[PDB]
Amino acid sequence: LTLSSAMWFSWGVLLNFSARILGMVWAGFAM
Amino acid sequence: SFTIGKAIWLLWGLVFNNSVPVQNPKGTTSKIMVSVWAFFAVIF
Repeated sequence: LTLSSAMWFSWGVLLNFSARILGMVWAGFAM
Repeated sequence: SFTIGKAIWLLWGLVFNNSVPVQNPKGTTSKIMVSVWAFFAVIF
């Protein structure tokens, strides 16, 4: 469920190893 | 799977987004329900 892990992370970022860099920049976009 | 009666301690706690370790939802229904609840809490 790694795709489900990415979904459950991504839908929880905006709602509250370069993929982690895209996640932290997307958290900046979220805020 | 310890979400028997302690759902209140996560539910009203995530209204305020207090960064407090309460419970990690292991069910997909609970995660979708939290995605409804916290998004309502943001506009609230």
